[PDB]
Amino acid sequence: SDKIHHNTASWFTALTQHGKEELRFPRGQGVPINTNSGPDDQIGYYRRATRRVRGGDGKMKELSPRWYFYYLGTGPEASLPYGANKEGIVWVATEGALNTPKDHIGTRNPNNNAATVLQLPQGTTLPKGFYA
Repeated sequence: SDKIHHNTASWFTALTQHGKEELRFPRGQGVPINTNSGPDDQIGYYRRATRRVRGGDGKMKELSPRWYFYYLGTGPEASLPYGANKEGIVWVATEGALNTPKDHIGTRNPNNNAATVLQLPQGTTLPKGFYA
């Protein structure tokens, strides 16, 4: 009830990390646009996922990391409190978001719903190697 004042999948498409800089955002930035949610809901984390696949040459390749957004209290780190330190997790919250789990939003079932394209408010800062 406190507000911030500065199978299963993400609801959104990923942000691909094309360079050496890791994902992070200035406080107050980074929550994807979602017209179906309200100001209380605007809080969560990005989680890094890195995939591997064998190339045409038969050698195992590692692809560029992909960062996926999950609302607070949902997803692989559903039990983590806002701001908790964990490798591959970076927290974001819009001013005025409610520090409560987003049970009413949950996660996407890819069998039933396509991902929403991840879009950020105009003017959001990104590290080098990221494009939204």
